[PDB]
Amino acid sequence: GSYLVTSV
Amino acid sequence: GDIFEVELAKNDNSLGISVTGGVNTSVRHGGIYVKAVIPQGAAESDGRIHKGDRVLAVNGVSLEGATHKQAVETLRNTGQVVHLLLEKG
Repeated sequence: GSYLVTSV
Repeated sequence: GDIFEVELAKNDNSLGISVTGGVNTSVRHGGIYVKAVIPQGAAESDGRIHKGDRVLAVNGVSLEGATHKQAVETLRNTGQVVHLLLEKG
């Protein structure tokens, strides 16, 4: 449904 | 399924990838996953890291059971040559 994407 | 290791030299504080997941997210079954590889990340890994790879470990730190914040903190708090253990998507 909803998810977080994090650049590293 | 295949397990493989990559070595990525960080520039501008960056591995050049982005990640999703964590034991408390809805992504797959709680693991940490490579979502994108930008050209800097492709260069650092000589083409060996790919969207959909699961990140099992960062240097000596296993990511088993990690929350999203734990995985991001672990990925961020290292430098120079970073070792990642990966599983093919």
